[PDB]
Amino acid sequence: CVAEEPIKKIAIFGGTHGNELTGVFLVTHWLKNGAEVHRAGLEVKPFITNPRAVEKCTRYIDCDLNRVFDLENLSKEMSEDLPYEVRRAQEINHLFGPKNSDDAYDVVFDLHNTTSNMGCTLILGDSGNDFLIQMFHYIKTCMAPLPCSVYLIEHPSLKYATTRSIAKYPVGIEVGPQPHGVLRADILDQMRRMLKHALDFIQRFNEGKEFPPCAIDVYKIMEKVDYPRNESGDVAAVIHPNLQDQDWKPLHPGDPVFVSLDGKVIPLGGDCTVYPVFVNEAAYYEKKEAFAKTTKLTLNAKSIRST
Amino acid sequence: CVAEEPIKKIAIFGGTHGNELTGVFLVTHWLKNGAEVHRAGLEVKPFITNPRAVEKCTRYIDCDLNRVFDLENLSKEMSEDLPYEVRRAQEINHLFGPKNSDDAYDVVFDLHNTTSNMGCTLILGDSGNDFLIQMFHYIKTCMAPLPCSVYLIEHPSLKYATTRSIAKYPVGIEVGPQPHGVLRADILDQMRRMLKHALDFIQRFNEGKEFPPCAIDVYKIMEKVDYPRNESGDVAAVIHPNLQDQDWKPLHPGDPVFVSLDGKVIPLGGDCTVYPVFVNEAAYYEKKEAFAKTTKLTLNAKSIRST
Ligand SMILES: [Zn+2]
Ligand SMILES: [Zn+2]
Repeated sequence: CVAEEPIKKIAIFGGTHGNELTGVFLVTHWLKNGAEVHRAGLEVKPFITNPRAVEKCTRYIDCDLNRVFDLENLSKEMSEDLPYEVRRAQEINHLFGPKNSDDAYDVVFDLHNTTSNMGCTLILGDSGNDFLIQMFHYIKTCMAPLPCSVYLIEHPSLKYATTRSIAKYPVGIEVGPQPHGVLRADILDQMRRMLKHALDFIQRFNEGKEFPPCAIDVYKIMEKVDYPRNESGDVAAVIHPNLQDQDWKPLHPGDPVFVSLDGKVIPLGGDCTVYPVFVNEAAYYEKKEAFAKTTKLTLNAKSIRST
Repeated sequence: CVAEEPIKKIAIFGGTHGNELTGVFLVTHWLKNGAEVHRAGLEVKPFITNPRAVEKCTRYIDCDLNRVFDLENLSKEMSEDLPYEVRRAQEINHLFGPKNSDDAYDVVFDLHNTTSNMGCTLILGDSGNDFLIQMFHYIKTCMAPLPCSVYLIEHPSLKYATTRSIAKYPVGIEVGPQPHGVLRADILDQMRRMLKHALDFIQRFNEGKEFPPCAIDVYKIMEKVDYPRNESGDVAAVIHPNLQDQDWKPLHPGDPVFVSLDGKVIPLGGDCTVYPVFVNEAAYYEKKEAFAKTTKLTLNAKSIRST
C-alpha cells in the first residue's frame, strides 16, 4: 500500500491555448461562481493561463505557452526578442510554483480541446505514479459507459516543458472533437463531469478513503507521423477518410492512412499494430504531426491511503 | 425563354478566408494541375484571393476580405494607412472586374468552409437570376439524393461587399462542417463534386443545351440571432445540444436554442417556424451571429439557353 500526503492546493487552468474555449468558458464561470469546484478541505483556484491569447481567440501570441515551462525558460532573463509566453510562464510559475519546490501546487488540471475525435482524454506523465493511476481509474469508472481514454507520455521532451508540469501531480484534461473558437454544449458537459469526479476523488482521498489496487489501460506515444509533403513543403496528401475520426482504433500496416487528390492511398507501413491519436488536429499541421502512433499497455497501481 | 451570351471567363477563388483550407488546397492544386477544371471553350482561372492570410493560416490580416468590395473601399486612394485586404480587394477588382463593368468576369466561384453542420451549400444573391437558379437546379439534380442546399442572401447590405460580387454571376460554394485549419477528405470530395457539376452546367449551356423551366427550394435569410451576453459582453449561454448540428431543420417558438452553464434553457421565441443556418460558426461569434433564422421558399426559373 502506497502511503501518501494529503492534497491541499489545486489549480484548474483554462485558456493555456487561447482558442480552446471550453476551459476558458468554465474557468471564467468558476471565477465568478466557484460552488461547482468547491470541495471541503481543498483550496481550489481556477485561473486563465493565457488571457492575452484568449482576448485574441488565438492559440498563442509569440509561441506555445505549453512548451516553455522547462527550467531554462523559467530561469531565463528577459530580452527584447524573447517570446511573450516565456515571460507569462514565469508569471504563472511565480503564482502556482515554483516548479520543483515544496511550495508548488499539489495538483494542476490543465484543460484543453482538440479538433481530433478523441472523446474524453486524461494525460498521464508518470507510469509509476500510483496516486494518478488511481485518480484516472476513479474518473473512468464514474464516466462509464462514456469512454475516458488515457494518453501516457514517457519521453521527457514532450512533458517537461508543459504548463501542468509546475504541479507535484500534473493532470492534462483533453476533450474533442471541437473546432477551435467554438463552444459545444456536449463537450462542456463532458469536461465538467471529468473535473467533478477528479475533485471528488481528491476529497475522498483526503478524508482517508483507502483505495484498493487497480489497473488501467493507457496508450503510450511512440512517434509522430507527418503528412507527406511536396518539394515546397506544403501538404501533398490528407488523412484518409477511413482514419479520419478514428482516434484510438487499432491500425494495421496495410490500413490506409493518407489519400492524395488523385486518389493514391498511402498505408500505415511498418510491422506492428498502432493506436493513432490526435488524428488531424488543427494546431499540429505546423508541428509536422498528421497523428501520433501509440502502443497500448496496462498499468497497475498499489492500494493508496492518505497519511 | 431567357437567352444569354456564352460564358467565357470563369474564376475559382480559394483562400478568401485564409484558414478555410478546402478552397486553398484545391486552388493551390489546380494552379499547378488544371485538368480537373478544364472545360472545352471555357477560360477557367483558379486564384488565391488572400495569400497573406493563407500563409498565416488565419481568417484575415487587417480586415475581412469578404467585406471590402463595396465601391467606397474599392475606389479608396492608395496610401500607407490602407488595410492589407483593402489593397488586395483593389488588385482583385482590377484583375477580375472592375465590379459593374461589362469587362468583369462572367462567373466567380468563391470557395468557403464552415464549422456549422451545413453540408453542401450554394449561396444565391438574386432570386430573379434565371441562369443561377438553373445552374443550382442542375447541381442539385446531379448530386441527388445527396444534400445540396441553397441559401438565398438577397438584401444589398448583405451582398454588396463580398469578394464574389465582382462577377456578373457570383456563386458562393460553402461546405461544412470542418474545423478551420483542418483538411478533411470527405469535405474535399463534396466541394470537388459541386464544382464539377457547376462547370459541366456552364459547358452544356455554352454547347446549346436548352434548359426547360425549373424550380428550387431556397432558404432566405430573415435575421441573425446573437448569443445572450453578460453585462461585460461575454457569451452568457451556448447553443443548446438539441439545436447544435441541426442546421436546416425546422425550429418552432418553444424549441430550445441556448443553454447556460447554470442550466437555464432559452427557447426560440417569436411566432413562427424558422430554419436555422450557420449554427455555431466559429467566425460568427464576433459578428454576433449564433445562427441565422431563415424562411423556406420556392423559386422558379424561366427556360434558358445560350444565344
Ligand atoms: Zn490545447
Ligand atoms: Zn469563409
